[PDB]
Amino acid sequence: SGFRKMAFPSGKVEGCMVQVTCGTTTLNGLWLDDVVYCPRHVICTSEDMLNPNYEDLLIRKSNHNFLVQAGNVQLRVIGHSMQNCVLKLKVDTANPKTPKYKFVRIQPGQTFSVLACYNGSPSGVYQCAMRPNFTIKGSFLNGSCGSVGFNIDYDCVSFCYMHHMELPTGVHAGTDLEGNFYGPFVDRQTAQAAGTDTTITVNVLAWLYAAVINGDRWFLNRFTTTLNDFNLVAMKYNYEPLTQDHVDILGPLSAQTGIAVLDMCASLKELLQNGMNGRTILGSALLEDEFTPFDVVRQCSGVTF
Amino acid sequence: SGFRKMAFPSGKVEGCMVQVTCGTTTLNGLWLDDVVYCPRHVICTSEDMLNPNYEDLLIRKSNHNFLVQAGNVQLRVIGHSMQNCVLKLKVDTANPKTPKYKFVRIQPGQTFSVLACYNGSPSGVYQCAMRPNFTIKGSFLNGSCGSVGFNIDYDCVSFCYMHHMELPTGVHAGTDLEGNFYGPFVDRQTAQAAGTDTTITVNVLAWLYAAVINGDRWFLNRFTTTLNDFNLVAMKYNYEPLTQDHVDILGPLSAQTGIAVLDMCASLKELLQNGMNGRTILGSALLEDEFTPFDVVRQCSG
Ligand SMILES: O=C(Nc1cncc2ccccc12)[C@]1(O)CCOc2ccc(Cl)cc21
Ligand SMILES: O=C(Nc1cncc2ccccc12)[C@]1(O)CCOc2ccc(Cl)cc21
Repeated sequence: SGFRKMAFPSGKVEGCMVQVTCGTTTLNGLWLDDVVYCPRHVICTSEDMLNPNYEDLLIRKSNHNFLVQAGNVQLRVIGHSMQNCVLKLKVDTANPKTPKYKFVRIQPGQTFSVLACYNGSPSGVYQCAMRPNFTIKGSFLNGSCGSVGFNIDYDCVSFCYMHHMELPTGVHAGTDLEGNFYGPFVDRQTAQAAGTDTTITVNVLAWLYAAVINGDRWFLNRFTTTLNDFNLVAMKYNYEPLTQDHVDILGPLSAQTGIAVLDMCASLKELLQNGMNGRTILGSALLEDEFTPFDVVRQCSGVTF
Repeated sequence: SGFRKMAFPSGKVEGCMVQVTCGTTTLNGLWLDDVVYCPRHVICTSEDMLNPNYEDLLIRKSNHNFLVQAGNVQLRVIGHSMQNCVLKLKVDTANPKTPKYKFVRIQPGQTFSVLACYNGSPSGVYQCAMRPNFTIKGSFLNGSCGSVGFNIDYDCVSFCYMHHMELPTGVHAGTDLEGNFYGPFVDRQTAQAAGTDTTITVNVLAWLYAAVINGDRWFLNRFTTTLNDFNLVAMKYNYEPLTQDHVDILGPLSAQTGIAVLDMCASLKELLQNGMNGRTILGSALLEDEFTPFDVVRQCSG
């Protein structure tokens, strides 16, 4: 029993964290094979960050300008190239701790674990969701840039995020491991604002199934709804529309608990229109949306890595 | 900015997780140097359930009865001994991934990361607090026994918990790494009940300081209180009494935010009286008590 926000074991990723220094800027890099990946803004000064020409800045850099440190060993940079907003530093040594990995771009609503680092040293691991507005509600201080988001599939690390910046509202923006930002963000010191956030509906439903699996049933009701009627109500409360794909992925939980997806949707509909009435679900007074249907199955069935 | 429930990176602990099998029971062990630590209840059969005599059961076991598996390598048990509720299996190989470590017994309110394992394989990492009633509100299925709780301050792993059992209410009980249980619990299937849980008051205050550091100030008020008046109100909401030690540990946060401890205590009294009025503090509609004063400083200041 029990339900917790659970991150993937971070060991396979800790073996890849290195420190990258360029001039006065120090941030984190991901050392996979003979390449170190890090945000390209490591090459920026104060004037540069305001209106940067990264192609122009990188062309002026030499390999000896980048100081890469893996533990207490300096790695020698033998090449540099840029792929979108990520800088790729070719090193002479292949990381012997390189796990089986893949670079994956995730969709909003999907979850992943974040290994927060400072000076190439991992300090914390937390689980979070890629918000529908493409920000992550992370916990990052200055120096955390280059920290990565990942999932583990069997024994394969799927790298899906690299931290680049903090928006004025305290939320965070970053890119996939190919340098493409999630969201309408740019890596420059400029007025940027995250769009209005919405609730990840399929995740709330998955978390309601986790509550039923844990014996919390007070919110269940006799009612069912149509997917269209549910979406009309949910959109009114800033909830993401639920697609047929979401109903399908919720199938195993629906079969395990004996509560159809549209039956759980009628409970969610009532929870939205009437509130929780001083009651809690899994010790929470708010509907949780950072557990996907796969996360709930993985936790309530004990899948190991 | 931002505030999250954050676990320590689990890598240093993953390299120590092994699978221990005795008869039909399979659980997890912690392989440090040439010793594998695991709950002693791995030696229990269906008859040694309510009233097992572990000294008697262990004496009947031979080294070849314990099957230790580290990945796809069977480790050879060359000795066995019991220290309280933990079994120590001496193996013929020192774990090369053994980190710098220490065994630490924690107090209620202390937080730690849990590496939940099944069959010696880590499946997730989450963050816990030792509840004032000595249970932990974990997430564990059958087979999770032997999973460990830890803190990583600097290069050193402080092992503070080993999972042994699930109480009838879904909460969990375990021991430190010397086999001493936290709480009035025994490793028997006899009727056991956790005492009524209470909120870790010093941790809520630490979390309110984290919210102020993150710009959430709506709950602040012009009031201060005496420590005694605050404790009288808090106790009515099943909150732990706040001691002078707790006021002292909250000193740095009080200095950083400019809000005295007793001033924040008055804000906490008001929150207990009114509720949140549809507002959240750090994205939460309930007062969070699983962040210690030390966690808040580490996460907010660095
Ligand atoms: O956001 C940044 N860094 C941080 C990233 N995460 C969390 C933080 C928390 C506290 C301070 C800084 C943080 C910047 O390096 C600072 C200046 O503005 C930009 C603008 C664009 C870019 Cl791509 C980076 C940065
Ligand atoms: O609680 C146990 N195991 C579990 C431990 N964690 C989580 C679980 C979840 C679902 C079922 C079982 C769980 C026992 O091994 C069996 C039951 O009685 C006792 C009694 C005493 C002891 Cl020291 C262990 C156990």
